[PDB]
Amino acid sequence: PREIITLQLGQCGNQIGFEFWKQLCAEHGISPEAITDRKDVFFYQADDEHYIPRAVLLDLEPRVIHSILNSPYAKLYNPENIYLSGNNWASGFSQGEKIHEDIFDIIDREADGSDSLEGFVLCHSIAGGTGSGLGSYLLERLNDRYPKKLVQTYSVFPNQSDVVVQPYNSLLTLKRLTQNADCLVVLDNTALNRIATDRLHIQNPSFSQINQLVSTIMSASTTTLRYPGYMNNDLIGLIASLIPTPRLHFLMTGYTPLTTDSVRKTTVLDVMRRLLQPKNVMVSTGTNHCYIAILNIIQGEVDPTQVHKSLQRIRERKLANFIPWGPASIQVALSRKSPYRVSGLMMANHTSISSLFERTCRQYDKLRKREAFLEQFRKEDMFKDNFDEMDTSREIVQQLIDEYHAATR
Ligand SMILES: Nc1nc2c(ncn2[C@@H]2O[C@H](COP(=O)(O)OP(=O)(O)OP(=O)(O)O)[C@@H](O)[C@H]2O)c(=O)[nH]1
Ligand SMILES: [Mg+2]
Repeated sequence: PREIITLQLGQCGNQIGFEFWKQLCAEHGISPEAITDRKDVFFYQADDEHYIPRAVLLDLEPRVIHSILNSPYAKLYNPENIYLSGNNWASGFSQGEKIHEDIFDIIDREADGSDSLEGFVLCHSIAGGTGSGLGSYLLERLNDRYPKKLVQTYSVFPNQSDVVVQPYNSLLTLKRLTQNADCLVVLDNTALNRIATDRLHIQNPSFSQINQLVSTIMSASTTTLRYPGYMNNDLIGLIASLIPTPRLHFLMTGYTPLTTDSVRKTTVLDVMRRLLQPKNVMVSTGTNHCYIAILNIIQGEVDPTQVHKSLQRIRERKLANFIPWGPASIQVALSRKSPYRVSGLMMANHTSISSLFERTCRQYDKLRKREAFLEQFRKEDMFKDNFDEMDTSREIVQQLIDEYHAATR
């Protein structure tokens, strides 16, 4: 009975968000407006026996939000939750301070509506301006206006440019994602593509097509909260299981049934089996590294006897290389689906996730060791360098994540 409020920022933020609410709606049998599962967690009971999502659509430009509003779901969202006011993280981190008040009026209100709020989900992108700039700002404010309230995020990492400063905004955000966020579901645009392109066969994969994937995961990873059971009914119940120590709290995901249309047999076996095949992992990396915990959420019929049998085959084929300094264990979670074949979702805190952070700095340093485009960011309270404060921090994240693969740990 724990509520979750969702903050959607920037195009990226608000587009994976649109899809997100399109997906959950389908499941809970809600129409683009209104109507045993737990809807409360993500929805609110309208003053007309109808439904509306606990979502805050924030953007610094009208284009994207009006597409949603001039769409089939315009009637779903809570009108007073839609806010509209730069390209730079500085410009984004900026206006937030400017829009602060106007924003929390919507944030604190939904914050009231909830009786037992757990925390916040922030959909957004790391590159870009608003998502990172405004988003980093919120992540700092949220960490004060609500100190106990947990914070998770679905952060979209850029593909592999055409922004020029992605490596800037990105570092400046990864910081606020390291210390001002409890859980960090990492969505790698590169990885999303490969799939869309490969395991789907689309030469020029669009964002709609790409976001269709993200919705699936954004959707699956929250099934145990919406079709609740005895164990795993708190968001903190999931994250806790995936985060032994702080900082190290960046996860990577993956889904099994991705294509086709018949097979001879598809059991939970080849479902857990594939979730470890990196080809299905939505992140890009390039011995040593190992998982720090693994979760698998299977939907539909399963009979927990078969599951023990699947783990064993893994233990002997050594398919999963876990940490050396502790209990190598993967958690399964047999969740339901909505009343409308198997299906599996993996969420892991794996070491090589440091790879993306590394891939970002090298780009940063390079662009930094030339004082590149520093003219636009230094255009508002960047009369020195918070930049350095961030790099160092991010380096810490790469330091512990690697140090995490050492038996010493
Ligand atoms: N998966 C996914 N990635 C996206 C989507 N839209 C943008 N991105 C990525 O996210 C970044 C773009 O953020 P937008 O550019 O979407 O948002 P911020 O709002 O950029 O920009 P400004 O408001 O102009 O400051 C780039 O790294 C894009 O590759 C989307 O719908 N889905
Ligand atoms: Mg934008």
